[PDB]
Amino acid sequence: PRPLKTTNPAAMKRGTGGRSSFNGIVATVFGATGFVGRYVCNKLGKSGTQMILPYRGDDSDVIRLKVTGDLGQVLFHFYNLEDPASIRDAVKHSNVVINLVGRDFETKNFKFKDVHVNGAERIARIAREAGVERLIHLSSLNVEANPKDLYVKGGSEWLKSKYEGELRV
Amino acid sequence: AVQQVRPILSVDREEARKRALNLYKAWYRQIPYIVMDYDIPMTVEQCRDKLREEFVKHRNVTDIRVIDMLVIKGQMELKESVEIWKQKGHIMRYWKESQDPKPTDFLSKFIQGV
Amino acid sequence: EPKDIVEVPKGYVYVNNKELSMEFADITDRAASTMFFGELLRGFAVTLAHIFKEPATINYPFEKGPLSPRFRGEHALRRYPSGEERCIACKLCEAICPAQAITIEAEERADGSRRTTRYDIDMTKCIYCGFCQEACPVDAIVEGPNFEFSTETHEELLYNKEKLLCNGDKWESEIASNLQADHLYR
Amino acid sequence: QQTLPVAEVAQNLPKKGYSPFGTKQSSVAEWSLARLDDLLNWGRKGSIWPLTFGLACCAVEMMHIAAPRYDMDRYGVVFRASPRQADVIIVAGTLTNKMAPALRKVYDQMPEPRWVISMGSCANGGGYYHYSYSVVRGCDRIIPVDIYVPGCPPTAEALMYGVLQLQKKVKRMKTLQMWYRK
Amino acid sequence: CRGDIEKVTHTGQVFDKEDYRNARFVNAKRYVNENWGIKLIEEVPPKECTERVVFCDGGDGPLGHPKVYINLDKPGNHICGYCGLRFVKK
Amino acid sequence: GKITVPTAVNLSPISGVPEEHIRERRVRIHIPPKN
Amino acid sequence: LRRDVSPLIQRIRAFLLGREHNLALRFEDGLADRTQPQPEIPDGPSHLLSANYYCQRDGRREVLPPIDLVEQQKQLAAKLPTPGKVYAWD
Amino acid sequence: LTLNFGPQHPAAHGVLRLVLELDGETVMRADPHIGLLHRGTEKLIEYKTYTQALPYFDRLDYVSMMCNEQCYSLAVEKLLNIDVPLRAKYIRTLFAEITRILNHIMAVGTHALDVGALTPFFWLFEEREKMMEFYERVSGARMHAAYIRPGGVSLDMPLGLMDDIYEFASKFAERLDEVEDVLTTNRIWVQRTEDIGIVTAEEALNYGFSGVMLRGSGIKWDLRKQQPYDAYNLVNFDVPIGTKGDCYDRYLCRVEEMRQSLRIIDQCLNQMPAGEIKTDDAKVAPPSRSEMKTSMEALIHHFKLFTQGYQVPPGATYTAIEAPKGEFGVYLISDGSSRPYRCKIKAPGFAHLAALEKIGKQHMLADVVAIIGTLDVVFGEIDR
Amino acid sequence: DKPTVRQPDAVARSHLSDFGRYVAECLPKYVQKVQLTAGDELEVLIAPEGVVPVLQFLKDHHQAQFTNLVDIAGVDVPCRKNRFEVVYNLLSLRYNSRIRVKTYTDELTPLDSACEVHKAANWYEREIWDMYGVFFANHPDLRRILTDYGFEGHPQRRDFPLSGYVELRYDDEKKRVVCEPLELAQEFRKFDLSAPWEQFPNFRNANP
Amino acid sequence: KFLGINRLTKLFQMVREAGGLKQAYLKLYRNDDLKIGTLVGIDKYGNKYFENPYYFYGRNRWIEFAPHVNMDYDGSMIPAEWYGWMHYKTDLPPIRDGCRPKYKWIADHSENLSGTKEAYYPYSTTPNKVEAWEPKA
Ligand SMILES: NC(=O)C1=CN([C@@H]2O[C@H](COP(=O)(O)OP(=O)(O)OC[C@H]3O[C@@H](n4cnc5c(N)ncnc54)[C@H](OP(=O)(O)O)[C@@H]3O)[C@@H](O)[C@H]2O)C=CC1
Ligand code: SF4
Ligand code: SF4
Ligand code: SF4
Ligand SMILES: [Zn+2]
Repeated sequence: PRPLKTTNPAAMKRGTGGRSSFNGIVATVFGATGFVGRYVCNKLGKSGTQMILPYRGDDSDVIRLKVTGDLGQVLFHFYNLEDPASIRDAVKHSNVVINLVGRDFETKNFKFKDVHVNGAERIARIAREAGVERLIHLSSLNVEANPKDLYVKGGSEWLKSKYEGELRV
Repeated sequence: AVQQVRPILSVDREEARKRALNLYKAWYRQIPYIVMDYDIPMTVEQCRDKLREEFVKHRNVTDIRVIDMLVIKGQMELKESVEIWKQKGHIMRYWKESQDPKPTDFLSKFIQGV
Repeated sequence: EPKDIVEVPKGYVYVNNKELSMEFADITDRAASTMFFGELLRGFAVTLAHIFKEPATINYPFEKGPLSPRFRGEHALRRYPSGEERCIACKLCEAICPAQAITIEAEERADGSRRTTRYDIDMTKCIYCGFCQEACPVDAIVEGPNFEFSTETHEELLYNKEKLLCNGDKWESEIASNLQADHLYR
Repeated sequence: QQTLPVAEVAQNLPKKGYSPFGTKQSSVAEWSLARLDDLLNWGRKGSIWPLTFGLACCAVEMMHIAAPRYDMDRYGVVFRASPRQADVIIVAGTLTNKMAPALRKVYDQMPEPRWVISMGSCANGGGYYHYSYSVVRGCDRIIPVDIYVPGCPPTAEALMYGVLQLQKKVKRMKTLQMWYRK
Repeated sequence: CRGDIEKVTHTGQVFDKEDYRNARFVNAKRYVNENWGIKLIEEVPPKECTERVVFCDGGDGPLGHPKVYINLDKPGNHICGYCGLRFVKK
Repeated sequence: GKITVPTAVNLSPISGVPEEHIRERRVRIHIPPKN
Repeated sequence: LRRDVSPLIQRIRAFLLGREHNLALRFEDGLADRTQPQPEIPDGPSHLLSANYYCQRDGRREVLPPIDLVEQQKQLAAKLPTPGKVYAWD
Repeated sequence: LTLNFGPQHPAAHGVLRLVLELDGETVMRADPHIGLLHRGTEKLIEYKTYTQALPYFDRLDYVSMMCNEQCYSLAVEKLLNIDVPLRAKYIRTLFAEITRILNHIMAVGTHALDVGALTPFFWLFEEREKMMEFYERVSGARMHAAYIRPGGVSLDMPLGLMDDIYEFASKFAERLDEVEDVLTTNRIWVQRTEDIGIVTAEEALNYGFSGVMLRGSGIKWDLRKQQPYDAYNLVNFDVPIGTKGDCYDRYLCRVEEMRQSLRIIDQCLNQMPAGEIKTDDAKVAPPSRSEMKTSMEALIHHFKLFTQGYQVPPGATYTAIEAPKGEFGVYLISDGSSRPYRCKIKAPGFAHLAALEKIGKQHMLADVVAIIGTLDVVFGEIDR
Repeated sequence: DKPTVRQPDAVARSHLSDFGRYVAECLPKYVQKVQLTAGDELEVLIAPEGVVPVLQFLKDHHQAQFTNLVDIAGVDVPCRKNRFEVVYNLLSLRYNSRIRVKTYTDELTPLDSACEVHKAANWYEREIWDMYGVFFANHPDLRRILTDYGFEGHPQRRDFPLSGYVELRYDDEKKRVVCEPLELAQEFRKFDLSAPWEQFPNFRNANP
Repeated sequence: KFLGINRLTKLFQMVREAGGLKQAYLKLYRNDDLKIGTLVGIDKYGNKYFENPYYFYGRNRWIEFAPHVNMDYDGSMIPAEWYGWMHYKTDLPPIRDGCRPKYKWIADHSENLSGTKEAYYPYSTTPNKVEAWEPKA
């Protein structure tokens, strides 16, 4: 018997399943401006899920996601990955946190460890401290503890970073 | 239980079935031009399967004026499909895209509230 | 003076009814207007004379164009001079609202008044027609002078009771002046 | 809200300046990217070219900012017929069910950056045909909208107020600072 | 901390801390009117009258509420149902 | 030029009603109550 | 006074226009006053206190159902006909 | 070459989809696709009362506002057997003529933008903004005034409105002459407007043409004189009649309509009676606010007529007045309740646009652009 | 004197009454009933088999040149056996008059197209077909003129809902404007504006 | 004068009335046209309202906003009492008109706060209607 958290009858599941309905899920899709984020935002908005949607860059890269949900089901929030208080402000009223934060190349501000390892662990521990019921995190298929190079030297840092980030999550 | 009315586009059920077969023949000939001239994900075989499904959906009807009404609306949709007035979104309205399949069992409808 | 092709009656006026002139003076005049662009010269002169005219550009937003005391803008909820809110929850405005933007939910207050618990106007649904202020028995709902209330976000145009009461508090002087200068017309 | 500052209080306040970021950046590269973004936003807000997208009555007021009294041309604003050459699309009218793929295709062929102004109650929220069988309930379900101009036929001062609010949004755009912090 | 979220309105409404609907106020201000009508109508004094029936207009004639007549034979304060002004007979 | 038809027809295919509304909706025929 | 050019540019503009130019923009002295005294609306025909009954002037209740023109001749009987006067539009 | 003059295209009014088949520059076929601005007006009228369905007509043909409100008001008044006062008749006549000039300014500016001369568009839209300021003074909105009501007008005229209308109408004729100095008898405008879209008399009679399309071809039919309405029989004016039936004769007829509307405006400001604005049947018109806040029967009638509409007797009528586009008709059928059972709108632009398939054949592309420029179509009332 | 009551025009009453008896005498096969309504408007109530031969007659006769056809109007009254009625409004410029020709039509039963008589019926008879499903036989092309290309159903029937059955929204997965079942954010508030007291005693027994 | 030489000294006295040449430069850079007018009003917020009937209608009255803000001005800085004066509803300024209420509960004017972190966001104003049952008590 799985118990309910708050039993607020303005917060339970209602409706048939369109945009105007509510399925009792408050999603916080981190990195929702990306490739998987667009499809998961439209799939969440077609069912009636309110999304908080924290964005890091400009508002023009994230303002296209207002057409996925209904009125009031789409929010926006400015955050940095190194800043923990903004993440705690983002996930303080949520029960489902979806983590799509990842980067295929090293950046001058964020390395692989600063995105996949440290950032996902920080998001997971902030969501655990904020009372989030469920967290969804994405990794790679071929993650190993010590993955070997095949063609390029210095490769498979991404797979090791995703495996270490999954272990810290 | 019998009234005398003015026939619309037919005088007998065999003639109405023959004109429905004309409609199906013209739709079947217009399938590969619809797949070619529209930017739709559905292929030729999927379009033919959808055409067969929409015909066997209306298989159940019996009345001459009702089946002639269906033939008239089908020819109007076909004329909207030969001359390209419908869009790629109007063609893909036959396949129920962006719609979650509603369950038929009582337990899933009881959990979801339907 | 060219002759009439069709005889013009008393109650009508005819355009392109003149005969084409065939005397040599009019043919030479039309020929010189064709060859030397005389009518185009008149059009160019009429065009060039409007450069020297005063520009009608009213230089927004330092200088704003004329309005009227009857002007329909942002809906707002007024108050009595004593301070009690005017809206007695009588729901003629929602009954008369043609786009059905107004939603009213009313309960009895602690002292026994009729005043609302919910008064919402969807300004994305409101057509600014002014039927609510005519159908208001007290002068509660009113069309304020404000029209510079463009919003960045769709939900911010869903006006609550507190937003309408804040609009009534903010715009009370101009609304009261317009209602003082306009009540005898209505 | 906030109370607008009294002139006794406001005389002690310093001048705001043109830049919303301020000239108090620490790094010289951050300051250079801030001034480059200020110049880029000045060039973008100095000329936005809206598209001739007039669906219904609201557009009769849209030509009234073309009109000599209000004169949109001294704000960088001039109409362009082709969607490639245009920055802004002004949804001025009633978006219907047959109008939806045309508006979506015209918006998708427009090149990015793309700011959208919803002009009028039919453009945002559906309005006076909100319960109609063949009217889309606002254009926010199809095209992402940055400015929403409220009036049923917006006065032309209010449409130009939406244009100035879009210019303030364009002046507040942070691209190179976000690139430095990405 | 922000004190504009937990502040109650004049309709007795506040979003509690376990509600999901307070996430809409993390980037926008919650608008609560500080001019309540109850205190602003309790602040005015009652009007003393000598005649048995009185009329309340609420202000100016065409700019006030429709005219009502209140009977002041019962002891106590009689409240106008339109404006909320209280009359009393000595 | 007249034909023979039954007087009871079914106009549910030629109308715009979907299957999910024609298969499970109950219609109440009633006199409305006096206030 | 009015905001206008010097008379040289005035005569150049009047020569290029081909007519005597009048100003196309309104001015404050050439317009009506924005503030103005309150009006009184005159009463109509039925605002008299005496001899006004509604049934004598009842517009909605004098509407009858349409007359069957075939049966009107049958119940009243117990130059070709035109639907109107001839208008010459030529 | 199949081609779409789609809704983006500026010669189209923003929702017209002309699917045209072209052999070179000539137009072999032209099928107009409409209903891109269909908003379901007639489905939405039946769920609302009469005074709630009054602002639909402002949005139907939106360059003829007061004419549409006048036509709906005459429909409801003919159903109710209610006679408006003379001051209301003169106010509605003056605002219908102001509306006629506004519509023909929009027609001339749109046709000149489609042909190419973009200067008289702004030259006349300054004048159009001055009349929209007049609408704003009299009602409170620059357009969709909601000012003409069944039973008269909603509000009285403000003081000193005619003291601005007279100065404006005195100044309008020089602007008219300045427009004809650049548009009339310019040879390029003649080459884009002469012998183009020739409509014969039997064409306009059989194809349901009305208004200027009747009077371009030579038919002397003006509905303000044949079937008079709202003090149009107490004013005197001339009717512009064309001969050739091309775009030039229709353009000259429209500018001559703007010229004759000035003398109708002059007569309306010259004679205006001092009296009431609404009919005094308080069960069909809302009472004054002083009577509503003072008397009991006026408060009851204000309450009733602003909750559930006035009971129109059951019956059918079809009124039709002279719109600036043509003949604007309301077929209003009432079942005796507070809501109309049926309100069918005859727009003249629908019947004008229905002959575009025959007129546009064997014409060029700029010919067809000038034809929609001279057809004077507004697709809000066409799509209804 | 009553100045708040509209006075009828007697010269538009006598001429229209004589013409109504004239058109009842000239066409007894099709005309069932002619009636002069309040507001001085003449209605002719024809059989559905006489749509073309009546509207041709009023087009081409010397005593009735109703050469202009302003509008064809469909009214859906679902109580009757033949639910739709079709109203042709004709204007006579020569005699300066108007007539209304009304017929009854069911959705399955076709109607004669007046496109051979008046060419405005090329489009107006499409519009009723787009809004009621009244099939007009021997029409040039009977297409869908006002509603969307993928629209299923006729919207102006009283058995059709006000908000429709479906809505449209942009799907960025399919990259197109897709069709969804209807869910309104705020429902249409149906107001019960019914009069419990009758106000017209002249229309009490107007049904037989 | 016939030629128009006397408008040059009007431009010169515009420059001197602006406060110099640099102040006239920043007045022309900020206010899009240079004008002279009688100072009618000064707000509590620091705006200045000038009127001069020499210009035509629609341009004879202008606001110059408070000098603590540059480039962030908009049309919502005008308060409620001067809104009818700037929009030609009345011809009476609040310094002469006494018809304005000036009540105690009148809130001060605020600009359009949309697009910032302090804008208005709607919410349900009624409390909860259905009260649930708590197994406790
Ligand atoms: N081929 C694939 O797509 C595969 C993906 N995955 C995993 O799936 C997940 C999602 O992938 P996908 O959407 O396709 O990739 P993207 O790179 O396209 O999206 C990543 C998202 O995270 C944001 N982001 C990136 N770096 C940071 C940072 N340092 N701080 C905060 N936000 C940041 C991006 O924002 P912005 O808009 O600024 O770029 C973007 O919204 C990732 O975890 C990835 O490792 C695994 C296997 C295969
Ligand atoms: S009509 Fe006026 S008093 Fe009545 S409910 Fe509406 S706003 Fe309140
Ligand atoms: S102005 Fe009209 S649309 Fe707006 S709230 Fe009032 S009645 Fe409704
Ligand atoms: S919002 Fe109002 S003015 Fe604009 S298109 Fe709709 S009805 Fe017309
Ligand atoms: Zn009181």
